[PDB]
Amino acid sequence: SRYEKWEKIKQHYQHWSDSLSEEGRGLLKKLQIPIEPKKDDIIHSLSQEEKELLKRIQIDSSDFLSTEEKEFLKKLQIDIRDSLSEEEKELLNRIQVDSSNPLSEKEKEFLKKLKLDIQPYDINQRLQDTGGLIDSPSINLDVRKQYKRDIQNIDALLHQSIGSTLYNKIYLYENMNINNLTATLGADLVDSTDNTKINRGIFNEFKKNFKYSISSNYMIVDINERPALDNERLKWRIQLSPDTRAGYLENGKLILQRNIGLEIKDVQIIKQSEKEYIRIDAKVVPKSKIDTKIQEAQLNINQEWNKALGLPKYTKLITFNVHNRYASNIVESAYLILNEWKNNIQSDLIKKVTNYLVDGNGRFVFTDITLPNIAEQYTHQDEIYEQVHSKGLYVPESRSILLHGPSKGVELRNDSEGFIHEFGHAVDDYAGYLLDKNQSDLVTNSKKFIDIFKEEGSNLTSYGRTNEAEFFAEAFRLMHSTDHAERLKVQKNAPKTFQFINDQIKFIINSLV
Ligand SMILES: [Zn+2]
Repeated sequence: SRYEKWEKIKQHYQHWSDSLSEEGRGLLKKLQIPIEPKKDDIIHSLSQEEKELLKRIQIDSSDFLSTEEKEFLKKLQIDIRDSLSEEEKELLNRIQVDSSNPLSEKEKEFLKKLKLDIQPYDINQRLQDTGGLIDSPSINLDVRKQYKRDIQNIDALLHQSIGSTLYNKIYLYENMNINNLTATLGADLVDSTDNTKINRGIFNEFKKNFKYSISSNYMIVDINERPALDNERLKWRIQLSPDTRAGYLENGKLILQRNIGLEIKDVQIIKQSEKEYIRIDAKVVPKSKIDTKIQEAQLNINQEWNKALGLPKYTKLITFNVHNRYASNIVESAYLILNEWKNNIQSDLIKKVTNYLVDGNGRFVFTDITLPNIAEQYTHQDEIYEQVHSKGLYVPESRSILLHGPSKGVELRNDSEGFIHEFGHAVDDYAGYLLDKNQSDLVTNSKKFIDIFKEEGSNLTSYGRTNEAEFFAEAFRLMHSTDHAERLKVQKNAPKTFQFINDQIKFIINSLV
């Protein structure tokens, strides 16, 4: 009985629930229902020029904002635009679809600082974005301190374990949007023509490396399984351990303590009401047990690649910064990503550049927390307005490549292409450094490449138009694609770029040691 199960769990927590202070309850509600920014107040604080700018800006052309930030800005844009006449509005929509032109400098610098003013107060999101590393300097300090306060108080509210009677007598459930874990597989996991069906091949991709999971925020789970909504194709079924701490929430839910591990027991395609879903069976285990598995994998992948790249065995090159629900896939796909990397790029280029990165204590960081909360970025990027979220990043100050697993890259088939793009930036860096080690600049800042960008910059991908550095990186990525057609387009549509990049590669490989 669904209702008896509910009643029995509610009874187990009944004293706890009765004992909550009003401030205790408020905190639990805030956790569940985040506090949104006030659009009207945001808009009122803009100058007339800024309002204009915001009316006509192409938000999805941004390459530094998170999904959440982008979604809020679009809503903000609707309000600002809803006094304009219909033609204006129709034109503004018609122009956005038929062209993805890059943002102007004016547009970009405006969005970068506006970023500071559009953050919701969202405790569970803050924990997921930071993987529990809540002191990370990616938001206002005073807001940071409130989060820490709230989170410490929630931890202290959640002191009562599910206990040895209930733990093996109940399942709990969580419906999940697949994009939350993999935006990349998400785009295809549903059958293209029959969306009552799951793509069997993508399903295998999703399942094959899904062995463990981490929850860094507070899971809100259903006592009784709820029929899936629109965006929900993942249906978790979870077994707690006797010492898992939790609290009861109204309408038959538990909130679980943060920092738990999950071992994946089974992943199956199931049918509910003539539609296909993915059942995930998981068991709660100590997070420490999963962190041990991650650290062992980090040790192994470094040993393997230090040997392959001829680095000292102790070299710390590859880092797993892993804290969220698709953990094991971040870890395992790193192996595949670096395989493709070595497959598609000349061995001497890879060795020369990687040694340069190692020489500056650089890293390959594979992570499922957002890039502003990665130290290899934020320790050199103090200004939140200069902090970037995206699929990947190269940070010259730390000689580090960062790769964010859960998100999906603009016009990138997979994570391997995203890594190779970022490696393009490292090549750009090393090439420029070999020109002048003292005042070390990027080779894409040389006047020659600037001249080449002005001619061929619009001849490859839409994202390549953004600027010299991105153009070089895109050109570099396409020149080393598994697809011969893509290598050929560069040679044919951007022959000076093609030649310039091959020359730099020779210059790099031929520099003496
Ligand atoms: Zn880039």
